[PDB]
Parts: sequence; C-alpha cells; structure tokens
Amino acid sequence: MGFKVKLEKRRNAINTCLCIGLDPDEKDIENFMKNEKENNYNNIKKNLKEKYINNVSIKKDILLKAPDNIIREEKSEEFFYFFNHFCFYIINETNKYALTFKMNFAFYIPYGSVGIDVLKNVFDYLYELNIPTILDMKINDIGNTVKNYRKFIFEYLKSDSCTVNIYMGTNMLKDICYDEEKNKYYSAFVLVKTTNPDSAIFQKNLSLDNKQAYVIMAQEALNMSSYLNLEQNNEFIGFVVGANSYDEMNYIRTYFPNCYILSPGIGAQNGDLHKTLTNGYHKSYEKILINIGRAITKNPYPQKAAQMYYDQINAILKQNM
Amino acid sequence: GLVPRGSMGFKVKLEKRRNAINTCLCIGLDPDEKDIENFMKNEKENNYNNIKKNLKEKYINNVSIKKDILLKAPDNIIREEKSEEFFYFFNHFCFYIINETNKYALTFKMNFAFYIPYGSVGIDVLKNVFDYLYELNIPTILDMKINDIGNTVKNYRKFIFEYLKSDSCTVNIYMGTNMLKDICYDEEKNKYYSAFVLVKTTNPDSAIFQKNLSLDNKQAYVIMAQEALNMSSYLNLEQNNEFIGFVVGANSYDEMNYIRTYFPNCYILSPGIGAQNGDLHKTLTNGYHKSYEKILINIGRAITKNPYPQKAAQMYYDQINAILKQNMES
Ligand SMILES: Nc1cc(=O)[nH]c(=O)n1[C@@H]1O[C@H](COP(=O)(O)O)[C@@H](O)[C@H]1O
Ligand SMILES: Nc1cc(=O)[nH]c(=O)n1[C@@H]1O[C@H](COP(=O)(O)O)[C@@H](O)[C@H]1O
Repeated sequence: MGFKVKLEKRRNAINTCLCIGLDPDEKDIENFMKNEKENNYNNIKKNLKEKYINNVSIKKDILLKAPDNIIREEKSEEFFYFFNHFCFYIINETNKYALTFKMNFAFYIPYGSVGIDVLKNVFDYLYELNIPTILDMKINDIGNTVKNYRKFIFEYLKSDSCTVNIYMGTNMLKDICYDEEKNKYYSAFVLVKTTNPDSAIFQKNLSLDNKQAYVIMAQEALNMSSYLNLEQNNEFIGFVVGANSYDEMNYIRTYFPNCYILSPGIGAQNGDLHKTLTNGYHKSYEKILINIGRAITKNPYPQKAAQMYYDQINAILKQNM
Repeated sequence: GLVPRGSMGFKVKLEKRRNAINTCLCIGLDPDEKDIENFMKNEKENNYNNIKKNLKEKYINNVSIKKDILLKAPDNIIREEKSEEFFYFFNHFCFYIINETNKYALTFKMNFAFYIPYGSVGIDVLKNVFDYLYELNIPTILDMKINDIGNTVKNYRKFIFEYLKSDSCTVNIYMGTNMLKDICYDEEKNKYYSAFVLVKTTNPDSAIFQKNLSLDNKQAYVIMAQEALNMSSYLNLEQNNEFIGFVVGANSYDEMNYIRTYFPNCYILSPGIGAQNGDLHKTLTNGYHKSYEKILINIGRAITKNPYPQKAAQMYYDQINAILKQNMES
C-alpha cells in the first residue's frame, strides 16, 4: 500500500532511520573507474553476481558485459557502464543499513540523457529490492506543468516520494501528490528549513503574524495534505528540516508532533547527529529520516561508513527510547 | 567592432535581436504528449510535409544527438526504426515549431518539465533543440526553476550553461541567494551567466507566500526581488553583460507595476498570456520599458497548439508590437 506503510514495514525489518544519499559526482565515477582497474574490477565482478541486475530497464546487455570487453568493444558506453556500476556498488554495499535511499536529480542530469538512463536503472534496482525511495528534485511549477514531474517521478521512475519547493504555493501539491484520473496518491517532503548558510534570509526573516515563514510554510503544507486526504490513503506530506537547524527541528517536532521529517546536512555539512536526532526524535522513527550522502559515497569503504552511521543512530535511538 | 555569434553576453545578444526584430515576444516550447502524437498523426496523413521541410534546413546537420536517426526519411523511421519513432517525431515537432515561428521570436523558453517525463529520450530532444537554437543564434531560456545548496546546484549550471549552452534559466531563490554564486558564476572558468528569479507567479494561489509573507511592511516578492539584485551587484553581472531578472506573471498587474516602478531598469520575464488568459495590454503597459527586451512576454500553447503556428506567432507578434507602439507614442 502507501509510503506510510512501506516505511513502517521497513523500519520493522531493519530498525533504523538512516537515509543513504546517492549523489555521485564526476570525480566519484572517475575514481571508481580508476580503483576498479587497480583491483581487477572486483566490485563490478561482485555487482554481476547479484540477481536483480537482471531486472533493470535500460541497456542491461551492456551492464552485464565484462569491463575488459566494454573498454575495448563498447567504448562509447564506458561512462554509462561505470556510472551505473558505481551506483549498484553503493546500493549493494549499504542497502542492509538503509531505511531509504534519496537520489538527488542534479547529479544525474549534467551529462545529458546518459545519467537519466542510469537514474532509471537505479530506481528499477531499488524497486526490485523493495527499498523505499525519494527523488530529491525540489520540483516547482504551475499545475499543468508539474503534472509532467508527477509522471516522471511516480510513473516512470516509480519513486515512493519526492522533494518539492512550495514557495509558488501549495496548490501544486494537488498535481504532484494526487492523480484524480487514476485515483493514485503519492508522498512528498516540502522544503521547510534548509542547510545552506544563508537560509535565514527568507525562511526565518520573512513572517506572517508573529510566525517565521518556515512555520507558515509547514502549516500550509499540512493543510494541503488535509484537503487531499493523503494520510487517509497511507501517503503524507512531510518536511525537509536541516540537520544543522536545531531550534527549527525542535520547534517543528514540538508543534507538529506526528509529522514526517527528512533531515540532510550531517557529514559533509558538519550538522550534528546526536542533536538532530534528539530534537527531531519520534518513537515511530521513520518520521525522522537522517540523510547521509557524501560521508558514505565519497568514503573508500562505503559499507563501513554506512555501518557506523547505522550503529550510532541506533545507539542514539535507544538513549531517547 | 563586430562580435561573432556566441561571443557576447546575454544583455548584448538580447539588445541586438531586439534591434533587429523590434518585439518582446518570447515563444514557449512546451510540447506535451498530445502535441507529439498529433504531429505524428498529421504528418502521417500528409506524407510528412513538415518533416521534409525540416530536413531541408542547413542547421539540422549541426545538432549533437542521433543525427543518423533524425535525418532518415520518415517512412524509413516508421518501418525500420520503430524504437526511435517517438524520438524522431518529438524532435521534428520541436524543429517544426522553431522553423515556422523563429522570425517572430525575441527568445524561446523551453520548460524542462516537458522534456523529462519519458526518461532520457526527451533530454536528447532538448539537447538537439538547444543546439539548433544556438546555430540559429536565437536567445534561449531554460525554464527549470532550479534550486539547491551550492555544491549540488553547480550540476544544474553545468547542464544548463555548458551542456545545453543556454543563455539563461529560471531559478527559485527561496532557499537563499547564495545559490546564485553557483548558478550565475563559475569560479573555475571565470564565466558569468544570466537568470530570472521567481518573483510573482501565475498560479491561482501565488499570494499565499509571495504576498502574505513580509518583512517590515514589504511583501516577500519585493524583498526577494531586492535580494536578487543585491547579489547581481555583488557578482558584477551587468559589467559582464549578464543580468539577474524577475519572473512576474502576466496576470499580476499591481505587482508588475510595483516592480517596474521600484526597479526601473530590471529585466522582467512574464508568462501567462494565451492559455492562461492574462491581459496583454495591461501587462505590457505595466511592465513597459523603452528597451523592449526588459519585458519579455511569453506565449506557449496559444502558438504551439495552433494548427498554423507561423500565423499564430505572427498574430501575437503584431498584437504585441501594436501595444509597444502605443506605449512608445506616449
Ligand atoms: N535537499 C536538501 C536540503 C538542504 O537543506 N540541504 C541539503 O543538503 N539537501 C540535499 O541533501 C543532500 C545532502 O547530501 P550530503 O551533504 O550528505 O552529501 C544533497 O542531495 C542536498 O542537495
Ligand atoms: N515559469 C512560469 C511561471 C509562472 O508563474 N507561470 C507560468 O506559466 N510559467 C511557465 O511559463 C509557461 C507558460 O506557458 P503557456 O501557458 O503560454 O503555455 C510554462 O512553461 C509555465 O510552466
């Protein structure tokens, strides 16, 4: 059924709220290319033994080839092959510690179409493993236009959820989280308080009747969730609250006690894991997803990086229990 | 004293084209699935008259992606290349619109959302569309409303300004204006780029944050506009012939007036004429600047869903130019 149910069931199976961010940059892909040479393509060889590699949509034949053969006979496909295999490696190494994976669209678009094929294969692979997914694309537009993102994200990729910037207004959510024609409902996290250094400029400095913009925005997002009856349908509108934004995390959790929060900003952005999880804590802890991207994906051994975040999260979750 | 194509800042490119064609029409190219399907059907019914005309154009030979496919005879596509049929008819639909309408366009605006919902195939089309517009030298806007943290948003900059070679893009600065340092500036190459930030949009509930939120008796959209310009100054964009401008809906007459009043020389991009029914005389009058290119009037479906887009475009060009004339003759 809904994302609410998928998250709950996965939390029951793995007992964490780690969200692993999969945001590969050019340097990471090139590094993977290089390491794999030095290592006799060990990680790619592992990827090929996994069963679900056989269920991805795009250029499967290419993906199943030996690296040595790709490099000589399918050179034009080398970037595709190593990019896709980088993502498969990270997933295969870390999925056992992940409540959910968040892929930031920005990392999949800058080479043109090739990265979108990779992104589709990444979502196919996670769907097959039944791991909850988030597309972080911060979508926003008028209703007629945004329906195309609903199609891309929820029908093409079959994502469970996405991120949305509702500064234009909340009506867009009607065309992102709801498909009237098909009677389908989808989940989204709206930007509330972000991690960038100048985030106060509009999110805090603007207000409406003694409340900061971020509170107004959170409240209006939940009002739209209500109008749509999302939770009735096991889907939700939640909040992106920065892991370096303790006061706001604390406020949001206090005043919206049962909201779903997605919290990026730990690791590469120096956010604080203990404070973030303590301030956003909920006993149904799928309601406080702690996103870790670069601190895992730019680590020579991502499994060990994932494991340590998993263990620390779990030790903090017990403290708060 | 002459600058070659591609070797000048967006400010200069817009002003030169405005001088040439004397309009502020921005043509929106937002093809939906029905548009592509309808094009395929109509071409099939008419022995591909419009595709055959596309294939005559010299610059189709200059686009980057799958020329081997694009330049095939249409009946060969249907028979021998069925897996490339959608790519071919989608790309030729966009080329057909461009070919029929470009002589009237100050700029074309492509909304990214229309090119993504089929996966990679639409991004190949979008790349070819931007390469084609670049060859024709027609000013471009990628309407993507991009936003993210600095490290992430750089990837959009690379896609939009290096891969597509767009002249400009739309940006949502609700996260903050620091992101503009990573969009309108590339520190590594020391290159500067142009953008339009969202100020007042056309959606029916746009007031809910843009007007309802305030700081010291100034509404959010005014604060956002000022902050964008402050960053533009800091970055020295206009000294490098680039700019940060504002998206202001064609239906937002009072907001357009305030913006032009308070920021007299700002660049405004105004969607909402045509399909969305905004008042053209009211918008163009409230947003008017004697340098026409500072009030771009976007028209999309009203042109692209018309059976005769060349004529539809000519009719909006003429209507706009008539209103420009009235504003110029006082
Ligand atoms: N959506 C976001 C809102 C935000 O405020 N900060 C942030 O980092 N993100 C995204 O989360 C991820 C953080 O990744 P990392 O800093 O763990 O690598 C990236 O995809 C960011 O673009
Ligand atoms: N960027 C926008 C901001 C906005 O407020 N309204 C709007 O319509 N747009 C875009 O302009 C175009 C309007 O096209 P049309 O209504 O003329 O077809 C579409 O790409 C919209 O997503």
